Amino acid sequence: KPRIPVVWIHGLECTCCTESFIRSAHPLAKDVILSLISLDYDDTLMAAAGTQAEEVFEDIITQYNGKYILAVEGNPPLGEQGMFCISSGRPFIEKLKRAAAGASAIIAWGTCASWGCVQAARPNPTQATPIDKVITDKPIIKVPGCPPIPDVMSAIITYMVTFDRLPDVDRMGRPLMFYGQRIHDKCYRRAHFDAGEFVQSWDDDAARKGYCLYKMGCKGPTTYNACSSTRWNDGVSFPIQSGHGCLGCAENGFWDRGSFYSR
Amino acid sequence: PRIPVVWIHGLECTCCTESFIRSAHPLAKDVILSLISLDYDDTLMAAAGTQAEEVFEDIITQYNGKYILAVEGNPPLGEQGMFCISSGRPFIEKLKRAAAGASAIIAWGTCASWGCVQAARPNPTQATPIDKVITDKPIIKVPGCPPIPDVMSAIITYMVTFDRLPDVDRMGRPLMFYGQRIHDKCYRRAHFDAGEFVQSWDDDAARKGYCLYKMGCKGPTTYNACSSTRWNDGVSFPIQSGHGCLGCAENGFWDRGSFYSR
Amino acid sequence: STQYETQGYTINNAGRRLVVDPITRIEGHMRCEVNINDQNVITNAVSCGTMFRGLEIILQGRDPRDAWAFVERICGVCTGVHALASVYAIEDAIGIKVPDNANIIRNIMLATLWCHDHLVHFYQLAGMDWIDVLDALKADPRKTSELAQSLSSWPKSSPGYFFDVQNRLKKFVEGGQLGIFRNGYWGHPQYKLPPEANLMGFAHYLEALDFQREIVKIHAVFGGKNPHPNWIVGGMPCAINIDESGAVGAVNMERLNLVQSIITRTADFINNVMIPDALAIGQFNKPWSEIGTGLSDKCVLSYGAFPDIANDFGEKSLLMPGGAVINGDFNNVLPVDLVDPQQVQEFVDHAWYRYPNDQVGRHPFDGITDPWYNPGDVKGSDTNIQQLNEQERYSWIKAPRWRGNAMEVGPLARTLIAYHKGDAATVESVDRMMSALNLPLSGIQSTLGRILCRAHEAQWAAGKLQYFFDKLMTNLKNGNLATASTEKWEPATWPTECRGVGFTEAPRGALGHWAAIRDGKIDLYQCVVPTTWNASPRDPKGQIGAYEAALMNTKMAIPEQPLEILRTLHSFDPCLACSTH
Amino acid sequence: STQYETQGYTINNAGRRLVVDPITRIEGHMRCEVNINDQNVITNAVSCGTMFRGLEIILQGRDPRDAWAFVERICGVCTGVHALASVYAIEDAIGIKVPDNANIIRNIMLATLWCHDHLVHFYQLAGMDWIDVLDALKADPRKTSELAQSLSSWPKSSPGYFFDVQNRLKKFVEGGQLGIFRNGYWGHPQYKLPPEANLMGFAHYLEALDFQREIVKIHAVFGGKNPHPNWIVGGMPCAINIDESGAVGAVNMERLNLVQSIITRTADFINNVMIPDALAIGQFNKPWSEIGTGLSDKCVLSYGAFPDIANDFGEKSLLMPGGAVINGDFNNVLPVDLVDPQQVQEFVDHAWYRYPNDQVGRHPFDGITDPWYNPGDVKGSDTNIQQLNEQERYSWIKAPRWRGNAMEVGPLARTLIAYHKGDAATVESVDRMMSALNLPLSGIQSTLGRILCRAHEAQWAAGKLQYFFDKLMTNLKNGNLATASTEKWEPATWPTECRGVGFTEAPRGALGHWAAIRDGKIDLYQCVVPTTWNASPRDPKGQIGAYEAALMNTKMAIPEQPLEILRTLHSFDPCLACSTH
Ligand code: SF4
Ligand code: SF4
Ligand code: SF3
Ligand code: SF3
Ligand code: F3S
Ligand code: F3S
Ligand SMILES: [Cl-]
Ligand SMILES: [Cl-]
Ligand SMILES: [Mg+2]
Ligand SMILES: [Mg+2]
Repeated sequence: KPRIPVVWIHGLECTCCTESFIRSAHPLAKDVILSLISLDYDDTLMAAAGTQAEEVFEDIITQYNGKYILAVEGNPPLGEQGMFCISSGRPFIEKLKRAAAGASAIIAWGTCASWGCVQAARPNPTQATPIDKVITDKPIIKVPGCPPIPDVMSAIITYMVTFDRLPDVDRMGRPLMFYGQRIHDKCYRRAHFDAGEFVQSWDDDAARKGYCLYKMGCKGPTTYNACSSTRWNDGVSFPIQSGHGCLGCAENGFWDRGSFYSR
Repeated sequence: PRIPVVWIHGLECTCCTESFIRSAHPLAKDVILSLISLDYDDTLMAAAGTQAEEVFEDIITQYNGKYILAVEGNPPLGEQGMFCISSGRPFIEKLKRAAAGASAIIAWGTCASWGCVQAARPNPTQATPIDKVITDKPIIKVPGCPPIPDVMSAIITYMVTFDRLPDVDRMGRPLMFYGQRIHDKCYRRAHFDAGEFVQSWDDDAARKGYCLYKMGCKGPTTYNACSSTRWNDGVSFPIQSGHGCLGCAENGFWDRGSFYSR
Repeated sequence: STQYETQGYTINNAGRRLVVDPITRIEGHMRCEVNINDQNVITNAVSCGTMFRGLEIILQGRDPRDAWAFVERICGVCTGVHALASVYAIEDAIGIKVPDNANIIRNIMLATLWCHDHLVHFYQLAGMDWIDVLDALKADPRKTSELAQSLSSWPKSSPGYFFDVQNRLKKFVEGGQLGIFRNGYWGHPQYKLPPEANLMGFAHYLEALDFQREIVKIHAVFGGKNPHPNWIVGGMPCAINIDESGAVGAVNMERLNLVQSIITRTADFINNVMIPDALAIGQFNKPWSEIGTGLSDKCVLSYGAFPDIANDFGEKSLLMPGGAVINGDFNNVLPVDLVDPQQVQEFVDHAWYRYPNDQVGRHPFDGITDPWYNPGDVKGSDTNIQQLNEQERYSWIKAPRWRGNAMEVGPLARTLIAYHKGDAATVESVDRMMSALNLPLSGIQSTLGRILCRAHEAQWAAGKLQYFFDKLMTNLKNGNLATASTEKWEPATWPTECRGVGFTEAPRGALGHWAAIRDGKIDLYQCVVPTTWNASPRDPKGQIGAYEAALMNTKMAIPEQPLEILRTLHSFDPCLACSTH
Repeated sequence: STQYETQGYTINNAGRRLVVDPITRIEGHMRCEVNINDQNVITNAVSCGTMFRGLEIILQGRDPRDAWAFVERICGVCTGVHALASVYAIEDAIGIKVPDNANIIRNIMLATLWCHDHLVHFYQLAGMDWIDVLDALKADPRKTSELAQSLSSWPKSSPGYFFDVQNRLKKFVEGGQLGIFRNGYWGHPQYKLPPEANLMGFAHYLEALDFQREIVKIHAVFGGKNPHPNWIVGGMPCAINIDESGAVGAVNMERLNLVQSIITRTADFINNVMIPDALAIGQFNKPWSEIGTGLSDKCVLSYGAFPDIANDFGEKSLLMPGGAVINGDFNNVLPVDLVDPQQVQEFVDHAWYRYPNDQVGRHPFDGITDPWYNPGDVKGSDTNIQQLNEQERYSWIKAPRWRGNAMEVGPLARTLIAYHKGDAATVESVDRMMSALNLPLSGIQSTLGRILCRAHEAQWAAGKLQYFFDKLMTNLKNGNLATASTEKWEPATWPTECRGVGFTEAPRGALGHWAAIRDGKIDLYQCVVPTTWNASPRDPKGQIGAYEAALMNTKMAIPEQPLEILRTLHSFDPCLACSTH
């Protein structure tokens, strides 16, 4: 049984979403790559470089035109004619558009591809722009977070393969399954919020008992993600559980909503 | 040398021993091989019958005053104690002999701590918790039916590493894991606060993870670590999988009315 | 002393009496007594359950919806199976049908339990009867690696690994703190593995102790926790949401992924570690294919389990066959009906209970649990038993019989029933197994055979786990998400008076709960559990149960060291808390 | 064409020009061009960072307490190291001292990152330059097992395992969907492993891809998540409570038990899989001990890392030594000072940035990040680079120099510095390693050497992880629980104007953040990152950086298949997002 072809491209990014993907505990990234999909192009992991990598790219998007999923990590910069991000000597945006033209659907991994993320924070030196402002004629699934949760990434992939359909999305294009509710709506410290039991300074007695981080700047009340339920790294923790407020990292523009430590 | 531990079993279902072997960190293997000397344990030991009685006697004599005694289950006072018979005598005689030599006693589970299911009405056997029989030794109560595997192992590692008993509340439960209620750290609390409740099984509320209070959840009166530490290497806990807390770490939880009434 | 004949045995209590109390490496409390003749052959065997809690009494007056939680605490080893029997019984009483996904998930819970329980029994409970742990210290690590590699594709077979395991054991015993190995039977002449096989087995003991914790993550996903997961009358409480807002609050794709990853790992361990180890024990201990037969060549019983058609407990639905064989007639697998008062009955003439007439058996719908500790004329006193009196009351276990026959239940029993009903998978698996050992099919009817069948069933169950998961996913792909039926949740909807039977095949055998509901409350709740069958005391005819029969005629090399008694008893995987409840 | 001399090289851009764009199996975006002579030997090498984001610009005007979170997103591969440098820089500016447990935990975070990052680089990034994956399909599984068992005690070495791995690969490739193996260099004459070694390596590639996910569980415990864990100015947010009510809300004994279990597994994997594999790559590729030396015999730089005395960044505290060697004089390790304006400076005469005077180098406290895309004539157009013009501006990477010298940073640099300072563990480890390969000490100064040192460091870090954990537990046993200092958390407590330097050794080399705070906000934030050093373009003297130097003089077998270029560049573990920030 042929595996679904996936082309994974990288714009301006820090590679955290690729790193998150390989952290997947179930299915293991190994098993995704060997058994679930055909990861046919991926700068971070592929053997071929340079002209050989260009040949793979061109062959896959031609042979599987209309039939591959395009995964995009990072974003294109509009500044300097696009030459803030160069691939094969030309603007990354050209490779994005060419890849997007042949895709059946596009997964925008991370807050970078979804919204802009850190490079788009004020004053956005490069005019970094999210994928959906450039590609306007394809289904785009936004999977935001900096990075998204590893097992969320793999669960979205498995859903698409198993059910042969895209996940249903909210009005922003985020999968309902993992972005339908706020962090604060499933936070295990909510009892403390409800009771006015707050950490007021780091490592105070409240902090040592797991009191709410709202007065420390937690953005859980405005942030949609699965961190408080599905959690991180095979359920080991999430930001709040280890004592830091949510930064709001799955939400558009989160770097520019004031200090992480103001409420 | 590793700290000697004598683990005895009264009336029980062996859920606490099973829980212990589920430990993810440290692995029960490593606890047994490297952290303690598990010197008597009916469930796992090679020796049976007279050979098992010799181990029991040798260990409690040679290490008198120096072993930890773990107790799972409880003694029945009915029928002169012969609802639970070991080496042809009442179990309670073995409990008392073991307790007399122990440096400290760990009462694993709601059985040993409080009575659990056999003590529920009408308590046919007159099952009685350890602390009502042994009155002159430190008893650390580790309740739950059973307690959480990594709680059990964390208590053991604390005792070995820090060379001291955990600090306890007024009921003898370790503050570290029993200091707060389930409901004080429950991830569905937002829904409780909002009046967002499951009203019947598999309704739309249940499918979105709403609060189980109206389905009988006893989280608000139950002290344990299930909603934070969680179960089976953090995989789940009762509420996360859609069932209200039964209250299983609390004295008398079987006899507080239906599990499905508020 | 007396002597009488029953079931082809001569029961003779002359001769030296041996007592094994406590029996260890079992769940709960058991005492066993035997008489041996001058040739150190067992001529009498006495099985005694030494504990009782009274769940059947405790359950009176409870809400039927709560019953599963109470009876789940019958046992923590076979955890979940009493909950399953309970919900089946209450649903049968009230007239509730659950949705297909709830049934599939229940089947997953039971298959998961079979895998876990069988695995742990094989290594942690029975294993040390076959593997001489101390002899592992004499092995050559390379020859151990060669042995392992000849038996299996399992990766973990390097000489360095076996040397590391061996050094870990050496360090463990070096201080003289032998722990669970202290005062064992090591060196007994019945230990027949070579040192390399002992080191392989001991390594596997450790791997299994570690790995077993992973299997029950499946229980944690659908049931919240293990031990003692949660269930409901009407289905399961683990609501499913794959593609809607709030899936983070339910069984979603990530939770299902976790389940699939465990299932694959579980199958792999069972198939490449437990299976070849069971075969290896077989290869080095073939004489035990003729020891401990007991009732397994005469009378065997299965109720059947794993209904594949939701709410249909008939023959076409059950994936694990039911049926009864008596008189050694394996050509006539007889149908079992748990409502028929002439079929299952319990006797208490040799048990610590009262009946109005103790010479007759009571079907569980007429069951009585009125405890009466009355050991009569023991050698010793009623609080200091030197010798039980098997001519009178001698156990907390009731004596079940089927149409008056004493039956063996459990993996060997099921395997025989399925084999002889013509279940193709079972025939194939048994045939291939006995062929690899160069033993006739009759070699399964033995203590060795009980062990081989337990490994076979672990492999069977791991395969069924994948089958059930695939069915659940197929329903989800079709938009069929339902996990509970709640139209009869409220007591006002129930019949004023009704009764029901819930049955299944627990790891140790045929399990039944019989419940009567009246005016919204439990009016009667009687359990007959698999170790109640196997560990049964005698009946008014003097007929012996499965353990006592299997122990009959057994040679002991060293009377003071009951290795042969432990081997046979452990082969049935005794659950004494279950037996007495 | 032109030719000039620098650092012992002849830089000559006559001859055929080869372009490799994109460089894959790196983080981020890189282009490399070379010229080769008629003997297919590289005579010119050109390193180009093809991305920029501008974090130094974005950081202006931010709250200094927030800075760590921004700069952490410089890179997701070396995740955490920028956060560590930031909190160090901010604490140095303000005058904050953290509690001992915070320092210990920080050191745990960094050691965990070194373990994880070095492991993934070895297999997933560099490994396929050395292992011919397709040739694994020709291997004999028994001979593979034999090889593995000769090299290591690692358990997973059975012939069946290797056959199963091989069969998985066969089935993967059979339908033509080669995925990440498509259009690789397989069969190139520089692949020198025998088929058995290629199957062993590939199996390990898979085992490492799996195992790596477990190492970062340590970051999840202390830092909430990985990638991109959380930190605070003043310590760490992961408050500790061992023995008081509410330990369920904090780092407690169970959470520490989790960390210990990960540490043990991480050491075992590194020591028994990665280490023997690195040695085996060495044994089969000894000629690469003389290829890619570059600057490693001339100029190497370490800032030092892992302060063991909290808040003391001096020589007696740093567990990983700092120092600089220039002119090949390894007898005089020189002290580094990151405040000295004559030491670290960055040039942009060959980079896409504006300075008022591009012939001078700027220390980071006088740093300027004013992007200027100006490639001049590139044989195409501004949006179509056919050939960079290395006589003018050719990169988004600034050119750092130390006292005007071009330096190499990273594992090989640090190893050389520590060796030549007389660190005993380092001397012993390097001597034993080169002895086992029958190579002189100089063999480390090479592309092969970079890989060997990276493995060595992973082993070093795994050992330091335990050491740090034990130090944490010792404080906890003594009742010292503190994890944060908050005396200067509030901006009203800060100097109106102050500046600070935060430095460490990231997996790829020497990392520094220079920050200036004015009126409660970041006034300047400049980063010089290890790949900025290594991937550096040229300076006003035409001096070449570490990558360009290492590529010089290298023979290519097949010009169109740049395997030799990839091998050397990958040996430095290029992080282009880091380099450009
Ligand atoms: S910690 Fe954050 S998400 Fe949790 S209750 Fe408090 S504010 Fe809400
Ligand atoms: S589910 Fe139970 S414990 Fe959780 S918020 Fe509701 S009532 Fe409280
Ligand atoms: Fe870090 S790529 Fe994996 S979203 Fe925030 S940086 Fe972007
Ligand atoms: Fe763990 S033995 Fe199981 S019943 Fe409730 S604690 Fe008791
Ligand atoms: S910072 Fe991000 S990782 Fe989750 S808890 Fe908040 S959305
Ligand atoms: S039933 Fe028990 S296991 Fe925990 S969630 Fe409630 S205390
Ligand atoms: Cl954004
Ligand atoms: Cl109780
Ligand atoms: Mg009964
Ligand atoms: Mg910079």
